[PDB]
Amino acid sequence: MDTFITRNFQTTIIQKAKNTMAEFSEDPELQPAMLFNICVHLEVCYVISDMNFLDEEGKAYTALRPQYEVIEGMPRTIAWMVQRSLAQEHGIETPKYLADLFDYKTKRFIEVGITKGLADDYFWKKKEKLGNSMELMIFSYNQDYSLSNESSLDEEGKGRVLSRLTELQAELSLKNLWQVLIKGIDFKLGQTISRLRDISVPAGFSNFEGMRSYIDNIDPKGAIERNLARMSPLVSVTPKKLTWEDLRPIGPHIYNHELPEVPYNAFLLMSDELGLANMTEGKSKKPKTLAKECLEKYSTLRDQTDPILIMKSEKANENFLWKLWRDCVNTISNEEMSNELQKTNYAKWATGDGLTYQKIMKEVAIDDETMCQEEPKIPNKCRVAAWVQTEMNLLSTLTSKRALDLPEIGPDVAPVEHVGSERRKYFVNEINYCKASTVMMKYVLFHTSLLNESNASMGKYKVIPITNRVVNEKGESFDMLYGLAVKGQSHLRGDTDVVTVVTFEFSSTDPRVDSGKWPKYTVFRIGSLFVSGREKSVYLYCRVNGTNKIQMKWGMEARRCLLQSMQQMEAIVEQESSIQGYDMTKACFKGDRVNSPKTFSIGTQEGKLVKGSFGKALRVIFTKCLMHYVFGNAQLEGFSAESRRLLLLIQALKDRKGPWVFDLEGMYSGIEECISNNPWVIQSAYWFNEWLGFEKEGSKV
Amino acid sequence: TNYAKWATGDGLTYQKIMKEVAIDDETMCQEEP
Amino acid sequence: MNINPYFLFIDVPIQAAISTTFPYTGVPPYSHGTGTGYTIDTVIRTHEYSNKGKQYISDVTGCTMVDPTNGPLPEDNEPSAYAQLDCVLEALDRMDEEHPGLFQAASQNAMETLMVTTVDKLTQGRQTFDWTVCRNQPAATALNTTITSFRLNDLNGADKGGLIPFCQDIIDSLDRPEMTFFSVKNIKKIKRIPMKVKDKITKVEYIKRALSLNTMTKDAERGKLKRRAIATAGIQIRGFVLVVENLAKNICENLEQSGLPVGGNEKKAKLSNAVAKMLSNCPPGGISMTVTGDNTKWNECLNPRIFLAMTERITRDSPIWFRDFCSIAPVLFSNKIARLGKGFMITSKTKRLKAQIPCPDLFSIPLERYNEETRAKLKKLKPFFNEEGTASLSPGMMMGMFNMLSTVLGVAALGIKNIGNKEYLWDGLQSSDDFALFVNAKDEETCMEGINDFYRTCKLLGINMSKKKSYCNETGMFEFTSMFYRDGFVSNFAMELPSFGVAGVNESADMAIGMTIIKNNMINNGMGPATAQTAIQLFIADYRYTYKCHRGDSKVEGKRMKIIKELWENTKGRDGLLVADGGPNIYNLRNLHIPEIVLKYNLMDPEYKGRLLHPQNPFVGIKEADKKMDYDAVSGTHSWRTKRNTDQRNMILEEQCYAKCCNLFEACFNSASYRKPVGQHSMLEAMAHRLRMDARLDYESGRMSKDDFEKAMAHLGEIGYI
Amino acid sequence: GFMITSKTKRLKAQIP
Amino acid sequence: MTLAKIELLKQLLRDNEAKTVLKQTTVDQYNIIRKFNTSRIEKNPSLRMKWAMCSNFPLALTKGDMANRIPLEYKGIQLKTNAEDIGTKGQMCSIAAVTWWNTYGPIGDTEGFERVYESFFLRKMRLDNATWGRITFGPVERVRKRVLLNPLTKEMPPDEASNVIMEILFPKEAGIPRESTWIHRELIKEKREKLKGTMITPIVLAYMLERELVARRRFLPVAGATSAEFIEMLHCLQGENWRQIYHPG
Ligand SMILES: [Mg+2]
Ligand SMILES: [Mg+2]
Repeated sequence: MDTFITRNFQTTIIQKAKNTMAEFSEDPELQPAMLFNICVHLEVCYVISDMNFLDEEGKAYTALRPQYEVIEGMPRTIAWMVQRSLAQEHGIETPKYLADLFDYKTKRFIEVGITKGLADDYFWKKKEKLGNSMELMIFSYNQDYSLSNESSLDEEGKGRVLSRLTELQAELSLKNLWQVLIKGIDFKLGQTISRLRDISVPAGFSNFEGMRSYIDNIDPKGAIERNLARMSPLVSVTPKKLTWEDLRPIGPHIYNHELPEVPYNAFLLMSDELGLANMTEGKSKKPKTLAKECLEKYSTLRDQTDPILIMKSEKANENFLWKLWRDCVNTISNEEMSNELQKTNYAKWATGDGLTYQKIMKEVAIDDETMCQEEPKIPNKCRVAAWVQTEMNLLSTLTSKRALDLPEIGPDVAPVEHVGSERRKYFVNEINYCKASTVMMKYVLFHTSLLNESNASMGKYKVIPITNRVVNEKGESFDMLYGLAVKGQSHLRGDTDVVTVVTFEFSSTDPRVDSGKWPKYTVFRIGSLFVSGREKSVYLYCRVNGTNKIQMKWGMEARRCLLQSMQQMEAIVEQESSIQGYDMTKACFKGDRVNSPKTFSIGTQEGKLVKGSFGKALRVIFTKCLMHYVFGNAQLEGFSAESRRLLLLIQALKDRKGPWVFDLEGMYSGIEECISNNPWVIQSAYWFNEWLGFEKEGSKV
Repeated sequence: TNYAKWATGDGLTYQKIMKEVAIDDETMCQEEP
Repeated sequence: MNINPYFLFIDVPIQAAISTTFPYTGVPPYSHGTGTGYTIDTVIRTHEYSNKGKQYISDVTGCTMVDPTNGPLPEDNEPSAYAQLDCVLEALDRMDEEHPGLFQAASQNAMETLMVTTVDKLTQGRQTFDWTVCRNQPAATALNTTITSFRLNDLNGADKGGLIPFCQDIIDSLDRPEMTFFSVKNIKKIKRIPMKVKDKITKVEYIKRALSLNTMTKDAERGKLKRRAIATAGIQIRGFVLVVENLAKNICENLEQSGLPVGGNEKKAKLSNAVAKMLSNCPPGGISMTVTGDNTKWNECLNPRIFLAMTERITRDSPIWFRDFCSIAPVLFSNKIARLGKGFMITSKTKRLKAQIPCPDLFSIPLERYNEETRAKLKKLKPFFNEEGTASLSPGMMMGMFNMLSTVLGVAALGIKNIGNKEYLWDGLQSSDDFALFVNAKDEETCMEGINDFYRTCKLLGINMSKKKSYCNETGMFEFTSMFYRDGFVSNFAMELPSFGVAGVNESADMAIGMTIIKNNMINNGMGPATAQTAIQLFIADYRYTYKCHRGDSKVEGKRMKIIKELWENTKGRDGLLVADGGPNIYNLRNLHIPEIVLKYNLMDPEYKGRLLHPQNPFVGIKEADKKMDYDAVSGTHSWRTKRNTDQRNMILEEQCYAKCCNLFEACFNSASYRKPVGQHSMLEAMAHRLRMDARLDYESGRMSKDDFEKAMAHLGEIGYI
Repeated sequence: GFMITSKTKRLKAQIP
Repeated sequence: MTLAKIELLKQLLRDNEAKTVLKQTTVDQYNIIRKFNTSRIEKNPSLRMKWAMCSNFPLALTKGDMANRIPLEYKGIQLKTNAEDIGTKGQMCSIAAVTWWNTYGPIGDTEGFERVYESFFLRKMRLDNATWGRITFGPVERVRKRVLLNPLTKEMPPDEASNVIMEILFPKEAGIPRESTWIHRELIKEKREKLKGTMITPIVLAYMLERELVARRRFLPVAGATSAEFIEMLHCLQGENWRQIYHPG
C-alpha cells in the first residue's frame, strides 16, 4: 500500500496525513486504509480550494485572495485558531466541530466527506451529526455527489474531483486493494537497563524475573516472628527507668581548674563597650561624618599618637595594630568623603592579608613530598568563667538610654488591635531601655555597614565606624561611636569566604582585672575622660577577626530576637487571660485588685533562689536570645538540640510520668561533646547543673 | 614552563616588602653569614 | 545575685518555654571548605552497616557492589542494613489487608497521572546534575541540554509531548555505543571564553554519568554540630523518581499513620487525634506509654533493593509496562555512583604553599601525607574508589530522594501492632525520618516489652531508631516533627517565622507578600496580636531601608528621598500616599489582606492616583513569587521590572537567543504566557500560520494596504510555510 | 644598606 | 502591527542559531525554553534587591513617547540615561524616575480601574462597612473545616475558570468549544464589557480573573461563622485564648 500512496499522492499530503494520525495516536503503518482515506480527503480538499481566487470586487474568479481557506491538514491547535479567528472576523457562530474548508464568498464553513455508499445517506448522517451550522458536500467513488448548495462549485471542479476519485478507485481495483479496503502504551526496556535490573535484586534471586515471581506468589505468614525468635537477644532497647539519681551534671570537665578559663570571643564588646556620645538634632548623616564629629568632640583621644600598650595577646603586632588604628583615625578625620584607608600597602601586612599561602598546580604538589594535609584544629577544652555570668547579669538591667526605635502602624479600630497595642507598649517599655537592646542595635547596624561595604568594595581597605543612635528618657538623641574597624579586601564571592576585620573598640575596663578573659585582644590605654566629673581611663581593645557574607546577613537579622522575646510573654499573658476573662497584661506586669503582679524565679544568691518581676523575666529572655545570636555556632546549636532531650526528660520526671531512657550515657556524651570552648555553651551547662540540683531538692520535698 | 618554575627552585623566593613594615615587624632579623 | 535563665523552667513548663531553647536567632552553621571528607565519611558509614552482606562486581559499570538484604541478622545494637525481604513483604501484606484496595487504587491513579504528564513537568524541581557538563544546573537547563543531545543522537520522543516517550528514549540512550552531546569548552584566547563543542563519550562513561549523584554539604542545617552530605541526581532518574513518588504519595495520603504529606496547621490535629484515639483504646486499668523516637542513619540503612520490592508488591495488579516503569528508579538507585566533593587541600608551611588534590588523584599521593582521620577514611574507601574520582555507593540511600516510600515502609513497620500475641498493642506516627510510638498494655513492664519488640522488628526491616535520641514516658507528652505535645496542648515551635524582610520582587509585590506572610503566620502558627504588630513594624523598617522609601517628614537624605519629600509637601492628602512613595504606613491587623493601592484609593488625591495608575505608564511572576506562593497586588508604576543582573559570552548569547525567540513567540501568540502552548509542530510554522492569518484579517478588515499585504505575503513565502 | 628576612613568613626587606 | 512582527521574524531567521532554535523546538517544548537560563546571580532575593536598589540605574525602561517625558536629570539626580545597551538594547532607569513620575507628570485617567479591580474593592468595602463587638478571652473550641479563603464572583472548577478567562481575553487562541462557555455566557459577556478598552496587560487581567474565579479552600480551625467573609478576616477574629465578634459589611 505504501507504494500506492507514494505514487498517487504528493509528499506534502502524505506528511500531513501522518501528522494528523500522530495527533490521534494512530500508527500509520498498522492502518494503511485510514492513511489512504485521510490522504484522499486532504487531496480533494486542496482540489476544491485550488483554482479559485477573489478579485478586488469580491467575486469568484480564476487566477491575491483565494476564494477558499483550507482548514483540514493543519495542526489541531492551528486549525482551531484559524477557525475561531475566521468566525470572529465575519461575525459567524463558531461551529462546534472542526471544519474542513471556509468560503469567503458566502463566509460559510464547509465540511468535505467521502463515502463508498450512496451520497445521500452519508449526507444525512453528517447533517444529523453536525446540523445546519456547516455547509455539507459529500463525494462518492460511484460518480454521485450530494451538495447542500449547488452554486458553491462549478462543473469543472466537481468533474475534476469525480474523475480523480474514479481514477483512484480504478487503480485500487487493479491492485485488488479496493475490496481489501475495510494498542496503548508500549514501554519497552532496553538491554542496559534490563541488565542493571537483573543485578539489583536482593540476595537469593538470580534475575529480576525470579524476584518478580517470588513477590507476586509467595505469601509470608509469620516471617517476622520467625526472625525475631531466631535473632539474638543481645539486641534490644535495654530500657531503664529514669530517676533523679540517674540524672547527673553535664560536662563535669568544666569544673576542672587545670583547664584555661574560657576567653571572650564575641565580635564586639557587649558589657565593657564604651560609646563616645555626641548629641544631635536628629538628622541622619553618613557614618563617616558621624565618626568625624564624634572624634572631634573628643580631641584628646583622636590626637593621642603615643600608644601605651597594656597587653598583646600572643602574636598580634603592637606596631601593626597601632599604625592601622592611626590610619583609621586619619582616614575618618580627613576632608575627603571616602572612608578608604590612605596606606593600602602597610594595611596589606598589618591585617595579615599578605601572609597567605600561594596556590600551585596539582602536579608540583603531588611530586613535592613535603606537602601534606594539615591536622584539624580541635577546639580547646575550657572551664567556666565568671565573665559570662557577669555579662548575663549586666545585659539584662535597665539603662537610661533606649536605642530601639520602630516604625508606626495604622490606627486601631478593633478591641484585638487595642489589646495588642497595650501588650506591645508594656513589652517595649520593659525592653526599650535594657542594655541588651542597645547592644543588639549596635550589632545590626555594624553588620549592615559591613555587608554594604563588602558588596560595594572588593579589593580595598575600608574604615567602618561602629556607630549607634541612642535616645534617652528626655528624648534627646545621641550618636554613639564605639570604635572603628578595618574591613580589608574580600576578593571572594559566595557565602563562606573570610573577610578580615580589624576592630578597635573603645572601653573603660582594665584588661588586667580579668586577664583570662582577654587572651585575644591587644589593648592600648588611649586616654581618659570625666563621665560625671570623675576621671576614668579609656583603653582601645584591638583584635583581628574573620567574618563571612552569611554572618553579616544574619547580623542584620538580630532584631528577630525582639520577636522571640515577645511571643513568649504573649503566650504567658495569654495563658493568664485564659484563667480569668479580663485582660491580664496590666495585672501580670503591675498587678490589679484581684491579682498580685506575676513573679518568676530568675536566679539565686548564696544558694537561695531569687524571684523577680515579669519585666525582669522579659529582659532575661531577651538577653538569652541575644546571646544565642552572638555566640551562635555549630557548638551552640548542637548543645541546645541535644540538651532539649534532657530538658524534656526532666519535665517528664517533674510531672511523674515515669520516663524511661534506652541509654543515658549515650545522650550525655552527645550533649557533652559540644562543650569545648563556646562561652555560652559552658555557662549554660553550669546553669543547667545548678537548675537540675535545685529541681532535685524541690522533688525531694 | 610552569613545572620548571618550581623544579628549579625559582618559585621558592622571598617577596620584598616596604621598609616600614620590616621596621615595625620584629620577627625579621638579619641572617647570619 | 546571679541570673540563671534555666530557673524560668521552675515557674513554667519546658514545652511552654521551649521556643526560647531554640537558637534560631543566630547564624545557621555553614560548611567551611571542602565537603569531600563528609561524602567519604557517608560512603564509609553506608558500607560499614552492610559490610556483612554479599560483595560482588557490577558487570555493567565494573564497580564493587554490596548487598546486605537477606544477610545475617544483627548481633549487636549498631545500625544494620540487613533487612529481610520476607519480613518486608509480610509488613506490606498486613498493610494492604488493613486497607483493602489501596495499592490498586494508588497504582491506577499514578498510572493515569503518568499518561497525562508531559515533559515540561521535569522543569519543576531543584538543581539537577547535568551529565553534558558534569555539573549542577537548573532543571529546565539540564532538560533542554539533554533533549538537544538526544536530538544529536537521533533519540527523539522529547518532542512527542508525553513523558512516556521521553523516558523511553532516556532508557534507550543507555544502549547507544557512543553518546554525542554539546559540551562547554573554556578556551583561552588574555581571556577565557566558554563555547559549545561537539563532544563524544563511550557507553560505559555515559552509563556512569547517568547513575552519578552530585554531592554537596548540607549548608544552613540548624540543630547539629557536624555537617553531612546532600546529593542530587540527574535528569535520567527524575521522571521515574517522580512517578514512584506519586505512587508513594497516593498510598500515604490514605494512611492515618502517615504524617509526611500532611502539612500546615493539620499537624497539631494529627498529633491530638492520634493521642486521643490511643488513650481511648487503652484497656481499663492499663498503662499507655509514648516513645519519642528518632531514626539516625535512617537513609544509610535503607536499601534500593527493598524499595524495588515495595514497588513490585504495590503494583501487583497493574499492566506490565507500568510495573517496569515504576521499577526503574530503584534500579538506577541500587547502582548509583557518588561523586566525591572537589578534592583535598595539602599545604607546606616551610614553603608557604598550598594545592588542591582533585578526587581522581586522591590515591596518587602516599597516604602518609594525609592526616589521621583522612588517612583512615581513604584506607577504608580504597576498595570502593573508582579511577575517575567517584565511589560506588550501592547500599543505603540519599536524603530527600525517596521520602514517601520511606514513610510507607515506616508505617508498614508501625502497623504490625503486636508480636507473639503478647499483652500489648503499639501504633504511631511516621514522617520520613521522624517517628513517634504509643504502646498500650497492662503494666510498664509489658509496655517496655512492646517497645523492645518494636525495636527488634524495625531492625528486621532495615529501620534503625537512635537509642541515644529516643526516650519514653507516659502517654500525654511527647515530640514529633519538632512539635511538642503535652496534656493536649501542642506547641509547633521550631521558630516557624521564616523572615520578616522584603521578599525581593519589587515595591508593591514585596509589601503585599510580607503582609501576607504576617497574616498567614497569624492564621496558622498561632501568632499573637502584639507580636504580629511588632512583626509588621520590623518588616516596614526593613522595607523602608531596602527601598530607600522613608516617610516624607523623615530627615533621611538620598536620591529618591528628595523627590519623596517634594511629593510629601506637594500632596494635600498625605494619608493616601504609598509607603514606597514616602507615605504613612496604615497597615494593621484588620487590613492585612487588602493591597495598599486599593486601601488608599479613596484617600489619594486625584492627581497622585492618576499619575501612579496612569493607563500607559513607562515602568510597566505576577501570580507566584519565586516554591510558588500567590500574592495579591495591583498594576501600577511600582510594578516595574528588574535588570538582567571568566567572561561568559557564548552562553549569554545563547540565553539571549532563546529569550528573543520566546518573546517573538509570545508576541505572535498572546495566550502563551497565561496558558502553556500545546503542539507537536515547530514554533516557526505556528508563527508563520498565525502571521499569515493576521495579515489576511488585516487586509479584509481594512487595517492593511495592498502594498503592505503584498510585502507580508512575500516575506511569509520566503519563510516557506505557505 | 643591610637585608633582614623572616624565614617563617618567607619575607625580605632592605634597610637603607 | 502584523507587518512589524513579520519583519522581526525575518530579522530573527537571518541568524542560523535562531533559525535552528525555532525549527527544532516544538510548541510543547516552548515551556522548557522559557525557563532556560545558565547563570548564578544570588540565592537570597532580598540581598540582591538591596544591592540593586543602590545601583545607579536598576530599572529597565521602555521606549515610547511617555518614556521621553521623564527628564534626563532632575535637580542633580540622573533619572535616566541615553547610553546604549547590549544585554537588551533598551533604556535604563532609576527609582528616582518612578518617584518623579508619581510626583510630577501627566495625570492619566482612571475610570475603568475599579471595574477591572472590583474584587479588591469589594474586599475593602466589606472591611470598611463591618462592625466590631467585644472580645472574649476564654478558651475557644475550633473545629477543623475546609473553608473557602476568599469570596468568588462565581465558583467554578479550575478548568472551567481557565476556559472562561481564555474566552474573555484571548478568544482566537481557544479551541474545542466545551459545554462551559454556554453555561457562563452572561459572565463572559459582562467581563468583556467591563474589560473593554482597558490598557492593562492581558496577563494581569487573566491572573486577576483567575483569582476571582478559582476557589481557594483550605482546612482551618474555625469556631463560628465559616463563610468566606469571616474566613478572609479570620486572622483578626480567632485566637488561642481570645475571641472577637465580627460582622462583615
Ligand atoms: Mg523525634
Ligand atoms: Mg522527618
